[PDB]
Formats: sequence, C-alpha cells, structure tokens
Amino acid sequence: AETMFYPVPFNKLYADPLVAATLHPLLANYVTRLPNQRNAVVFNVPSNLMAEYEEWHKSPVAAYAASCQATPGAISAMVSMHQKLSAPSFICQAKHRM
Amino acid sequence: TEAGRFWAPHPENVLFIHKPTMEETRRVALGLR
Amino acid sequence: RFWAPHPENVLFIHKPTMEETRRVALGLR
Amino acid sequence: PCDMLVDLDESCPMREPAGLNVTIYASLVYLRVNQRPSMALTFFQSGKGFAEVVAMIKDHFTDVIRTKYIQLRHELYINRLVFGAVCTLGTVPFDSHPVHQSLNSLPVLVFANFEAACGPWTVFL
Amino acid sequence: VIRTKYIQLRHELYINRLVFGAVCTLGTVPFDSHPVHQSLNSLPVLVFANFEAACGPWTVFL
Amino acid sequence: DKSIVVNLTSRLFADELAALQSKIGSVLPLGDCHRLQNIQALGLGCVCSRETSPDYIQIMQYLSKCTLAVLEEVRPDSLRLTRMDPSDNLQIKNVYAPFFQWDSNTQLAVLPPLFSRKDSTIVLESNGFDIVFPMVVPQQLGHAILQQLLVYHIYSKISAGAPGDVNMAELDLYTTNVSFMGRTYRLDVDNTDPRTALRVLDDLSMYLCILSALVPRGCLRLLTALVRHDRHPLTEVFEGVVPDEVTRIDLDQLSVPDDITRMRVMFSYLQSLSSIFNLGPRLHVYAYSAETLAASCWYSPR
Amino acid sequence: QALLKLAGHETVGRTPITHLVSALLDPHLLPPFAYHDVFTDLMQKSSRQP
Amino acid sequence: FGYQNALKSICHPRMHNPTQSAQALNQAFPDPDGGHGYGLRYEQTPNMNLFRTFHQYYMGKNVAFVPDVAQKALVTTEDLLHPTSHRLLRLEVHPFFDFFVHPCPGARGSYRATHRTMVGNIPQPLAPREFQESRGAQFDAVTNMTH
Amino acid sequence: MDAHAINERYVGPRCHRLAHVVLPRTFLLHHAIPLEPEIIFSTYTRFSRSPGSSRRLVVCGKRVLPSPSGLALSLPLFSHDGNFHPFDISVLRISCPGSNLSLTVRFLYLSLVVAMGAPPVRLSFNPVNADVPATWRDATNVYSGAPYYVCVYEREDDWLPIPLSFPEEPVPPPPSLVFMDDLFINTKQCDFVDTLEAACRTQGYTLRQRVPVAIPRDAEIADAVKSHFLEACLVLRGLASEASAWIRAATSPACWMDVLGLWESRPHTLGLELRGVNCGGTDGDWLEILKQPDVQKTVSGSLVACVIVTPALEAWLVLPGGFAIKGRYRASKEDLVFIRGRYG
Repeated sequence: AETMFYPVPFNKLYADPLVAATLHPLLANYVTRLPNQRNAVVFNVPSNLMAEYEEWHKSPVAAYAASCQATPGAISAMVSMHQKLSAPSFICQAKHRM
Repeated sequence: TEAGRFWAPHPENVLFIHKPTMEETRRVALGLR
Repeated sequence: RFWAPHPENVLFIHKPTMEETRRVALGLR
Repeated sequence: PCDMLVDLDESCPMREPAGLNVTIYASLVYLRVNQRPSMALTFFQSGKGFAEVVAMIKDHFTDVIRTKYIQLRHELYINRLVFGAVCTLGTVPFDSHPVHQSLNSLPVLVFANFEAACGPWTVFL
Repeated sequence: VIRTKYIQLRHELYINRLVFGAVCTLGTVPFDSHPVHQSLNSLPVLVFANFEAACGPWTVFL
Repeated sequence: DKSIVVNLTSRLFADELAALQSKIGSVLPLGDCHRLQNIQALGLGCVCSRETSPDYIQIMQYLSKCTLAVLEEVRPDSLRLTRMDPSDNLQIKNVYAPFFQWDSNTQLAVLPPLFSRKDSTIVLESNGFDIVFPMVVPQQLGHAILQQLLVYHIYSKISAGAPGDVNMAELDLYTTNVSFMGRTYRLDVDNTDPRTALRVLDDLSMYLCILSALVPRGCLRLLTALVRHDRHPLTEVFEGVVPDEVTRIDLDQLSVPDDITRMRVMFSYLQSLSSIFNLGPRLHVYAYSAETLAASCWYSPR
Repeated sequence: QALLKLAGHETVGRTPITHLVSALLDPHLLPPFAYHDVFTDLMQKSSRQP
Repeated sequence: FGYQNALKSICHPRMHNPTQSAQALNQAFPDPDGGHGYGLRYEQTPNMNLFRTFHQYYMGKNVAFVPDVAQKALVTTEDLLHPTSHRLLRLEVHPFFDFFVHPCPGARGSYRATHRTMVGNIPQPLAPREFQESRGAQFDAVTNMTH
Repeated sequence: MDAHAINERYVGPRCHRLAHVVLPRTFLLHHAIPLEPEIIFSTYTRFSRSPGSSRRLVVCGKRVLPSPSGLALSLPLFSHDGNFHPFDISVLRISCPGSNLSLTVRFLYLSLVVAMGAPPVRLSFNPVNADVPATWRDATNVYSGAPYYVCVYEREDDWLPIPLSFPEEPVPPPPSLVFMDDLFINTKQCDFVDTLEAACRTQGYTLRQRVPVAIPRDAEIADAVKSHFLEACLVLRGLASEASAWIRAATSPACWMDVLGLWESRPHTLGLELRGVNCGGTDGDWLEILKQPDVQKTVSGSLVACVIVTPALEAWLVLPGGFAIKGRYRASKEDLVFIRGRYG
C-alpha cells in the first residue's frame, strides 16, 4: 500500500487517524508523537482540504458516529439527524408532532 | 498614565508570547514561502 | 522574575540572518 | 485641597494601634518635565512615627525617582542629586473626621482641632 | 393617483393639465369630543359635537 | 380662568429650583390641555434626547402640534403654568438668550433650540427627566434658519457620500453659519438624524422641477438683457457669465397668450411653497416695552 | 420512501419543499466521492448559486 | 401546548440572525484575543497533488490545536454548566448558530457566527446520544417504515 | 437593471461614455462586497502619460434579483481630446456612510472598450424606463481574474468603431504600465525598509526599547522578538498596496497607523488614523499611543507588528516588547504630485 496509495483527509466522517496512519508512515509518526489526536473528533485536517466552520457536517455529527452501538435503530438515528434546523422545516415537524 | 511615571519598574503591560502557537505560524508560513 | 523597563535594553541582531532574510524578500517579490 | 493630599493609613484592614496623634507632613519633590526643572508639592497624613513615613514616602515616589535618574547615566552633576524634603506641619487629633467641602468646583477638605508646630526640612532620597 | 394619471397623459400634457388638487380648511373640533357613528336611510354618518366653523382659501398641492 | 398645574412627583433640589427660577416667564410646549399634568409632557426634549441623535425638523415638526404655555410660578412640589388660547391676547416676556431686539408690529414664531441645546436643556435628575425650552424669534430669522438648515442637509449628504466632491473647509463656514445683520451665528448641527429632513427635501424636488418646466420665456430673455448690459445691485451674483442653460432656451420666439398660461400656473405653485417653509404658531406683537422686555402679542396657531 | 413522506407534496415556489426540509434530500449536499459530471448537473437546476 | 401552537414566534427572523446577537456579545467582551485561527477559512493554493498538500502539513507538526467546536462534543451535559468552564459556556449564545473569534479588525478580534444547518450539529451537552436515538425512533413511528 | 438607466440621465451629461457593468456574485465573493442598500459608490479614473486625475462622480448601484444576476453599476469613461486611452484605469471605490468599510475595485479600458464592440403648450414627459434591451457581453477583470458582464444598450454611429489611441515608442512594457501603481508603491516600501536596516548599522545591530513593557526572563523569548523584526522586513517589502498609511499621510489635508499580520496569521488592516495623538517623539507622547487599543496588543502580545506614520513622512516600526526603529519614507516633490493626483 505504501507503493500505491496515499491518504486524503477531507471530511468529518472521513478523517480518521487510526486508518490514515496505516497508509503513510509519516502520519503513523504523527499519531505516536502526540496521542491527543488519536480520536476522529479531535484530528487535525490540512487547511487546503477542509475548514470546519464552513462546512455541512461540523464535528458533533462526527462525534455521534464514533460512539454508536451499530443498532438498526442507530441507522434511523442518523436519518433524523440530517434534519434541517430552519423555519419551514419546523412546520413539517409540527404537523406530525415530531 | 502620567508623564513623570513613565519607566515604572512594574508597568501595567507585560509581554506574553505563547511559544507553541508561535512555532506553528512559523512552520506553516515557511511552508508556503 | 521579569526584566525592568529601561531605554538601554538591547537585542543584538545577527548580520547573516538579516542578509539571508534579504535574499527571501527578493524572491517573493 | 483634596487633590494635593495623599493619605497614608489606608487598609482593608486585611490591626493597627490607635493613639492621640496624627501628623500632617508636607513634601516637595524636585523633578524634571519636558527637559525643564519643576517641583511637586504633596501632603501626607499618618500617625506612624517618623521612621516609617520616610520609608512610606519613598514607595509613593518610586516611579518619579526612576524616571529622573535614567538621565544621569550620561551627565553626573552633584547639584542634581538632591531630590525631596519633608517638613512637619503640625498635629491633628486622632479620629477627627476630615469634612469634605466644595467651592467654585474645587473639593477642599477641612480638619477640626488642627494645631500647628513647624519643623525643618529634612532631605529624603 | 398621481402615478396613474400621468401615465394616461404621458404623450399629451398641456400646461393647464398640471394642477392637481387643493386643500381648504373647514373648521376646528375641540379634542375630548369624539364623533358619534350614526346610520340614516343605511348610510354610516359621523356627527360632530361643537364643530365651530372657519374658512380657508384653496391652496394648490402636488 | 385658565391654568395648568404640573406635578413634580418625587421632589426637586435647591440648585434646579434656582435653575427653574431664572427660566420664569418662558414659553414651553406641553402635551395635553388638561388641568392636571405630569413631567413627561412638558419637555420639548421628550423627542430631543441626549443618547439619541436629535432631529431638528421632527423636533420643529412636533412643535406645531403642541399647546404652548407660559410659566408663572416655580414651586418645589409643582410648576403652575398658564396656557394660550388659539385666539387670545396675551403677554410674552423677552427672556430668550440670543438677544434680538423686538418692537411693536413684529412677527414672532417659535423655533427649536438651534444654537445651543446645552443652554436650553436643564436636567431634572430628581425625577429622571430633562425639560427643554424653545426660543421665540421674529420670522426674519425664523425662515432664515430653515433656509440654512436645509442647505446643510443637501451638502452634508454629498460630502458624507464622497469627500472628494466637497472641500471641507468651505463646507463648514457656509453651511453652518446663519447670516444675520451685524452677527453670524453657528448652528448646533453636528450629529443629527437627517431622515425627516430629507423628506422635506424630497418634497421640494416635486415642486421645483415643475417650476423649471414652465418658466415664462419673457423673464428668461430679460435676464440675458440684464446680466451683460446693466449692473443692478442684486443681480451681481450673476456675473457677465450668464448660465449656459438660459441661452439654450432662447431658441423659441416670444408669445404673450402662451406666457399668460405659464405665469398663471407658476403663480399657483408659488402659493404651494407655504406648506414646506412653515414655522410653528404665530404671535402678532402689537405693543412692546424695551425697558421691561415685555411684549403683548396675539396668538394664532397654524 | 420514508423521507418523501414527511417532506410533503407541496412547493413554496419553483423550489419544492422536499429540497428544503432535510439535508439528505437537498441536492446541494453532494456525496463525498464523485466519479461523474455531478458538478454541472447541480448548476443547471439550482437557485442557490454554486 | 404543542410545538404547532408554539410556531407563531419560532418561525420569525428575530430567532434566526446573529447580527443582533454578535453586537451584544461584542459589547460584553470588547477586546477578545484571537488565538489560533484554526478551523476558520479555506486557504486555496494551486495544487492538484494531494500528496503534496498532505505532506507539507504533517512534516514537522509538534503542536495540535483543537477548535471551540471539537472540544464541546466530548464534554458531557453537566460538565459544560459547571462554573470552572467560562470559555465553552461563553460561546453557547444561540441555539441555531455557532460562534467563534475572527482575527479582524487590527490586532484585536471580533465575534462571528456560522449556522449549524442540522439537528445533529447541536453538541452532546445540548442534544445527547440517547436523545438522538429516541428522536430517530419517532421518525420510524410516523412514516411507518420497516427496516 | 434600473441602475443603468438612472445614470444615463444624471451621470450621463457629466461624462463622455458610460460603461454599463453588471458584477456577478463570483466577482463579489472575491472582493467581499456586502450588498446593503446603504453603500455609496464613487468613481474616478487614473490617467496614464498625462496629469492623472479626474473628478469623482457618485454612481448608483442596485442589486439585481432574478440572464445574469448580481450588482449593477455604470462606469464613467473619459475621452480627453476626442479619444480613449487603452491603458487607463477606471477606479471604483466602495464605502458605507456610517460603518468602517473601504474597498477599491479597478477596471482597465481595454476590458471595457473592447466589450462595447459588437393653444396650450405641450410639455415633454421623459420618465426613466427599462424599455431598452440589453446585450450581455463577456469580460474578465485583469487585476483579479473574475468575470463580469457589460451591457450594450440600443440607441456617424455605425460607420466608426470606438476610438483608441495606443501608446507610442519609447514605452515601458505593458505588464509594467498596467501595474503602474503596484511598482511605484513597492519601491517606496523597499526603500523604507532600507532605512530601517540602516538604523541598526549606525547603532551596532541593536534594538532599543521605547515603550515601558516588562519582558519575562527567558532566553527563548529574547530570540523570538528578533524574529518579529526580520519577519516584518519580509512583509513590508512584499506589501504593494493602494491604501497604505504613508499614502494617507502624504495626501492628508494626525498620525496614520497600519498594523501588519506577521507570518500570514492575519490579513492587513491599513490606514488607521490615530486621532488625538501628536507623534512628536517625546516620552509624554508615547502614553497617548499606548492609550490606543491596538498598540497595547502589538506590544504585549505577539505575531503582530505595527507602523505609525507621522505627517512628516517619518515612521516607526513598533515591535512586541516596545522595541522600535525610526524610519523615513523619502518622497520627492515630483512624487508628491504623482501621489496627490492619482490617489488624493
């Protein structure tokens, strides 16, 4: 894999250090020098690939998926988690008593 | 805040350079240049 | 301990690292 | 005037003895402003005894002592070395309340039962 | 009304056409006297108490 | 009898009693024509506040609504005022601070404080309110400030939009200073709310371009025969350089029965400009005594 | 099938409300791995200018 | 008192803008220290070598910064309200938005905001893990979907 | 689209031609133009090979709501002596009346002139109308590289093209006549830093304190303050900006200050005026500088340098720690005419 592939962390659900340390031995050096960043919620992504405040998925989404139980009820937890938090979505939750 | 009290031995301003935040703005800006 | 304010407090700047910095400003312009 | 007077016994307390005697002291400070010589006269009010107040006056004028003597790394004139002097303007009784007034405003204290006893000037530094 | 008039008179517009309205002053009513609503054969008609009448000249406005 | 008693609901002190003592016999506007009244109605500075920007048109526009009353008595618990009936002979005393000499057969009008707010505003801190006084002024300066205050809000809009348009030094001396006989006075217009001073200016631009569309041509052709031939004492604004637009309307010939219909229609829009240069109420003085400063006038509002 | 029930049938204007109630149905959220010309199919059907 | 009775005042643009709320926050703490400007903005550079931009960034990195947002989603519902944490609790200003410190103007910072756009961008102290499950099981009961 | 036809009546007679320009959001996102209705635009052109200044004209701009979409404007084009110049910058300055906002947007005539290439008496009533149809022609800005559209409205007209008068030999190269501003300001910045380095040599390569700030006793901090000076010489030399503080001081009729962002940690905010502070250089005048909230943070903090420009074109580089070097902008009498014409 070191002769074919390289890791690109670009999204909150797709920047994981325990996966990215396998693909290139320089990030395996980065994870083992300072073990603060071994979490997916904490891990630093380059400024040429992602800014978190200008983003849809904005880390508390990425912190739910790391602490699931992978239950069939957790599949429908995520679908009711991408619910827009705006004014004409509150009408569509108030009719069905959500 | 008086002209005669200028070089006070304990002034109100104290320099505080946080060295971990200074090294990273060096290394990022030395990467771009 | 802090240093006390005084107008004779000096910082000696190196001659080479002021000139190697001058080489960089040529290239970025 | 309330502007000139500098009180000296002031605490949270965060205990000091009472007495019969609190003494108003005068002071007069030689300094330089705008590279021109000028003086500064302030007043002091404490019943601490003369051995403490000379140490308490130097802590008040710490900044003014330092900003003057930065000059004399270059020019050392022995006439310039004299800095201040402290007189004793007479006593006030203990626990007499200084009464604030205002005139045209100019806030002006007043001391009841002030009795005067002049002293010499002694050169502190 | 000013908009929908000068559209109708966009092409031809003579100098006599420019005058639009005029405001007179008919009289005063003292405050503390509210008008009473009244119906007459049905026509909703206000009635004022103590309307003392004056007269002003017509002054053109536009 | 007619009178107005005004409560001071808390108290008042001994400094502001001497401040209200010097301001006795002065006309203030107050809110309602009730015998009983509180402190909130008497201020002209209920709209003219300190923390907000004043609006000298809207302050003046507020002044033709109110009833106007003259102080008689200052008490530490109350202020007893006497009112002014809309057709009434009464007496007014020349207390007001920029001293302008009146005489019999003059023509007064009430203006907002336009030279010194700080003189007119005395604050009543015992009740949490400040009472603000107008100034009664003969109409030769009543109009001439409103001529000057609207010229400021034209050219301040140009300079705040782009500072390269207007030189600032010539802006301050011309747009703020009011020219009077002998003296020139500096208006108190530095930080205002011009949002109702532009609606007045947005009403000039309707009357004024109508007056430019139907100028009678005989009066245009008399200018070209006067600005370059003769030297008349009031045409000297216009030098030998006539405006070029005047000569570019000369291309048609004269016609008397087509300038009667222009002189008549222009005449009835000049009668409309007395809805945009309005002062407040009017006080026709018919007697005055210069050694007592006491005028006796006739009140007629609107 | 479930996301098209709660989104409703009605429309605000030109834009339906199914594009505007949830983010799994809003086509401006792109899937993170694109292999096709998804970038021009978004532009021809968008009021929110990309 | 349901949510549909509660909707005459929620769905109103005084509930949905920070411009009225980042000015009352700027008169509270007028000189903020804009520290690390980490997650703020996308600095674009002309590369397509994604092995280059990857390797410029992790080469000699010895200090790792955590934003204001990534240290809220790990805090529990009771640690955030305890008064030993000003700084997490200070920027909990609005339900719908998400505040941070921008380095402009001059040398002193100022407060700005980004919208959260979803229910799930509300942190775990304010929408916990077992609430998102019991809100998602209500998605199941209304649509009558079958897994 | 009403904002084009308003300017043909009121900006129209004060000009020679109007360049009707519509700016899309892609152009707006780069220059960060926040479309509020309070914004007051202003236009003036900076001539070449002639005394360069024209009069400032206030131009109306209205947002277009939807076939493009964006801010609509109208740029004035000036034909001195009967013809246009190809290399002639038409400057748009964007500002709000109350708040603090100043933007400069510049357009060149070759991106505009080329894009233009394909009984009671009756009173006349000529209302403003959008009856005239637009023709939308593409354009790209030379200075940023963001596309904008140019309207050509229907009206010795069809017989001739729009005149230009190309420059003559001898000539500087047209990449160096286009950026006439960014090569004159840059060489005033590169000569300013050579005065800052010259003050180190006459002192003995030292930095002396000016501002009384206590420095914590660590050897790594004393080497870090020196690194703020050498980083400030990389930023002052690379900086070639229209809105620098010394241009504001040369075109002044007050100390003019501009803080920098060292190591690209901050964008620059330039031309801040120090109202109420007379930079005489006496020790009582540095207390009035320290009462400003920026200089308390450029000195106690880190990663920010600060330049304070007197009206006499002498400027200090203020470092964190209170260290400062007096430097001088040298502007001759010929260059003050060049600056106060095109900028002031």
